[PDB]
Amino acid sequence: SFSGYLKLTDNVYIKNADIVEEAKKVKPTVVVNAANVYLKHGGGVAGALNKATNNAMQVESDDYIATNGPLKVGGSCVLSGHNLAKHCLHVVGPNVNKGEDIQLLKSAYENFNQHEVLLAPLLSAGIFGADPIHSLRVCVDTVRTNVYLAVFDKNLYDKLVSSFL
Ligand SMILES: CC(C)NC(=O)N(C)[C@H]1CCS(=O)(=O)C1
Repeated sequence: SFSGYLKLTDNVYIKNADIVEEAKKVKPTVVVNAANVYLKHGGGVAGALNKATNNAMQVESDDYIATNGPLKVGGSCVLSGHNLAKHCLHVVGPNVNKGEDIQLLKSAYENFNQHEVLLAPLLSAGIFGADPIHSLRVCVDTVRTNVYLAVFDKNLYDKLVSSFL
Protein backbone atom coordinates (compact mmCIF):
# COMPACT_ATOMS: atom_id res chain seq x y z
CA SER A 1 0.00 0.00 0.00
CA PHE A 2 1.13 3.73 0.55
CA SER A 3 4.51 4.11 2.24
CA GLY A 4 6.55 6.93 3.77
CA TYR A 5 3.56 9.16 4.53
CA LEU A 6 3.34 11.43 7.55
CA LYS A 7 -0.08 11.10 9.26
CA LEU A 8 -1.70 14.55 9.74
CA THR A 9 -5.15 13.48 11.00
CA ASP A 10 -7.27 10.30 11.35
CA ASN A 11 -7.73 10.24 7.54
CA VAL A 12 -5.22 12.64 5.94
CA TYR A 13 -1.63 11.61 5.10
CA ILE A 14 1.12 13.60 3.34
CA LYS A 15 4.39 12.82 1.53
CA ASN A 16 7.00 14.80 -0.44
CA ALA A 17 6.63 12.94 -3.72
CA ASP A 18 6.02 13.30 -7.41
CA ILE A 19 2.37 12.19 -7.81
CA VAL A 20 3.21 10.57 -11.22
CA GLU A 21 5.98 8.46 -9.66
CA GLU A 22 3.78 7.73 -6.68
CA ALA A 23 0.87 6.60 -8.92
CA LYS A 24 3.17 4.38 -11.07
CA LYS A 25 4.50 2.76 -7.87
CA VAL A 26 1.27 2.22 -5.88
CA LYS A 27 -1.24 1.88 -8.78
CA PRO A 28 -3.98 3.19 -6.46
CA THR A 29 -7.71 2.69 -7.01
CA VAL A 30 -8.02 6.47 -7.51
CA VAL A 31 -5.54 9.13 -8.48
CA VAL A 32 -6.87 12.73 -8.35
CA ASN A 33 -6.05 15.08 -11.20
CA ALA A 34 -5.89 18.88 -10.69
CA ALA A 35 -8.17 19.38 -13.67
CA ASN A 36 -9.68 22.44 -15.36
CA VAL A 37 -13.31 22.59 -16.65
CA TYR A 38 -12.22 21.74 -20.19
CA LEU A 39 -10.04 18.77 -19.12
CA LYS A 40 -7.16 20.41 -21.05
CA HIS A 41 -4.19 18.78 -19.26
CA GLY A 42 -1.54 21.28 -20.30
CA GLY A 43 0.58 21.99 -17.26
CA GLY A 44 1.07 21.42 -13.53
CA VAL A 45 -0.17 18.11 -12.15
CA ALA A 46 -2.55 17.60 -15.12
CA GLY A 47 0.17 18.00 -17.74
CA ALA A 48 2.43 15.64 -15.81
CA LEU A 49 -0.27 12.94 -15.33
CA ASN A 50 -1.33 13.23 -18.98
CA LYS A 51 2.29 12.99 -20.22
CA ALA A 52 2.73 9.80 -18.12
CA THR A 53 -0.27 8.26 -19.96
CA ASN A 54 1.35 9.04 -23.39
CA ASN A 55 -1.57 11.48 -24.01
CA ALA A 56 -4.22 8.73 -23.57
CA MET A 57 -5.75 10.77 -20.72
CA GLN A 58 -6.16 13.79 -23.06
CA VAL A 59 -7.71 11.67 -25.87
CA GLU A 60 -10.20 10.17 -23.40
CA SER A 61 -10.87 13.61 -21.88
CA ASP A 62 -11.58 15.24 -25.25
CA ASP A 63 -14.17 12.52 -26.01
CA TYR A 64 -15.71 13.13 -22.52
CA ILE A 65 -15.97 16.91 -23.17
CA ALA A 66 -17.37 16.41 -26.68
CA THR A 67 -20.18 14.28 -25.17
CA ASN A 68 -20.81 16.07 -21.86
CA GLY A 69 -19.54 19.63 -22.10
CA PRO A 70 -17.28 21.23 -19.52
CA LEU A 71 -17.21 20.43 -15.83
CA LYS A 72 -18.22 23.02 -13.23
CA VAL A 73 -15.53 24.70 -11.06
CA GLY A 74 -15.80 22.63 -7.84
CA GLY A 75 -16.96 19.58 -9.82
CA SER A 76 -15.45 16.32 -10.96
CA CYS A 77 -15.71 13.34 -13.21
CA VAL A 78 -14.36 9.78 -12.99
CA LEU A 79 -12.36 8.61 -15.98
CA SER A 80 -9.76 5.84 -16.55
CA GLY A 81 -6.59 5.92 -14.53
CA HIS A 82 -4.71 4.46 -17.58
CA ASN A 83 -1.24 3.15 -16.53
CA LEU A 84 -1.34 5.19 -13.28
CA ALA A 85 -4.37 3.99 -11.32
CA LYS A 86 -7.70 2.10 -11.76
CA HIS A 87 -9.51 5.48 -12.07
CA CYS A 88 -8.64 9.11 -12.33
CA LEU A 89 -10.91 11.49 -10.46
CA HIS A 90 -10.57 14.78 -12.36
CA VAL A 91 -11.39 17.48 -9.83
CA VAL A 92 -11.68 21.20 -10.69
CA GLY A 93 -10.50 23.43 -7.90
CA PRO A 94 -10.91 27.24 -8.36
CA ASN A 95 -8.06 28.87 -10.28
CA VAL A 96 -7.26 32.08 -8.39
CA ASN A 97 -5.17 33.19 -11.41
CA LYS A 98 -8.50 33.09 -13.45
CA GLY A 99 -10.31 35.11 -10.69
CA GLU A 100 -12.40 32.06 -9.56
CA ASP A 101 -14.08 31.99 -6.14
CA ILE A 102 -11.70 30.43 -3.52
CA GLN A 103 -14.90 29.45 -1.59
CA LEU A 104 -15.36 26.72 -4.29
CA LEU A 105 -12.29 24.86 -2.92
CA LYS A 106 -14.45 23.15 -0.24
CA SER A 107 -16.91 21.98 -2.95
CA ALA A 108 -13.95 20.64 -4.95
CA TYR A 109 -12.66 18.62 -1.94
CA GLU A 110 -16.18 17.22 -1.29
CA ASN A 111 -15.77 15.13 -4.45
CA PHE A 112 -13.07 13.11 -2.61
CA ASN A 113 -15.73 11.84 -0.16
CA GLN A 114 -17.21 9.61 -2.87
CA HIS A 115 -14.02 7.42 -2.80
CA GLU A 116 -12.77 5.38 0.16
CA VAL A 117 -9.11 6.02 -0.58
CA LEU A 118 -7.35 8.44 -2.94
CA LEU A 119 -3.85 9.54 -3.99
CA ALA A 120 -4.15 13.32 -4.55
CA PRO A 121 -2.43 16.64 -4.98
CA LEU A 122 -3.44 19.76 -2.98
CA LEU A 123 -6.33 21.29 -4.93
CA SER A 124 -5.91 24.81 -6.33
CA ALA A 125 -2.20 24.79 -5.33
CA GLY A 126 0.68 25.32 -7.81
CA ILE A 127 -0.31 26.96 -11.07
CA PHE A 128 -3.92 27.32 -9.78
CA GLY A 129 -2.69 30.16 -7.56
CA ALA A 130 -4.20 29.41 -4.15
CA ASP A 131 -2.25 29.26 -0.88
CA PRO A 132 -1.28 25.58 -0.37
CA ILE A 133 -1.48 26.01 3.45
CA HIS A 134 -5.14 27.06 3.01
CA SER A 135 -5.72 24.13 0.59
CA LEU A 136 -4.39 21.62 3.16
CA ARG A 137 -6.64 23.17 5.86
CA VAL A 138 -9.72 22.86 3.61
CA CYS A 139 -8.68 19.29 2.75
CA VAL A 140 -8.44 18.13 6.40
CA ASP A 141 -11.72 19.96 7.29
CA THR A 142 -13.68 18.60 4.29
CA VAL A 143 -12.40 15.16 3.29
CA ARG A 144 -13.55 12.29 5.56
CA THR A 145 -12.25 9.43 3.39
CA ASN A 146 -8.56 8.33 3.34
CA VAL A 147 -6.47 10.81 1.36
CA TYR A 148 -2.78 10.45 0.61
CA LEU A 149 -1.43 13.81 -0.45
CA ALA A 150 1.64 13.99 -2.68
CA VAL A 151 3.45 17.37 -2.48
CA PHE A 152 6.07 17.71 -5.22
CA ASP A 153 8.04 20.65 -3.77
CA LYS A 154 10.24 19.62 -0.69
CA ASN A 155 10.35 23.19 0.63
CA LEU A 156 6.56 23.53 0.40
CA TYR A 157 6.14 20.04 1.99
CA ASP A 158 8.31 21.14 4.96
CA LYS A 159 6.38 24.41 5.30
CA LEU A 160 3.02 22.55 5.18
CA VAL A 161 4.06 20.01 7.85
CA SER A 162 5.78 22.58 10.14
CA SER A 163 2.81 24.97 10.02
CA PHE A 164 0.05 22.30 10.32
CA LEU A 165 -2.29 23.02 13.19
C1 LIG B 1 -18.24 4.21 0.84
C2 LIG B 1 -17.57 5.53 0.50
C3 LIG B 1 -17.94 5.99 -0.89
N1 LIG B 1 -17.94 6.55 1.48
C4 LIG B 1 -17.26 6.70 2.65
O1 LIG B 1 -16.29 6.01 2.92
N2 LIG B 1 -17.74 7.65 3.51
C5 LIG B 1 -17.71 9.07 3.17
C6 LIG B 1 -17.65 7.40 4.97
C7 LIG B 1 -16.37 7.94 5.64
C8 LIG B 1 -16.79 8.54 6.98
S1 LIG B 1 -18.30 9.20 6.68
O2 LIG B 1 -18.19 10.36 5.84
O3 LIG B 1 -19.03 9.33 7.91
C9 LIG B 1 -18.91 7.81 5.74
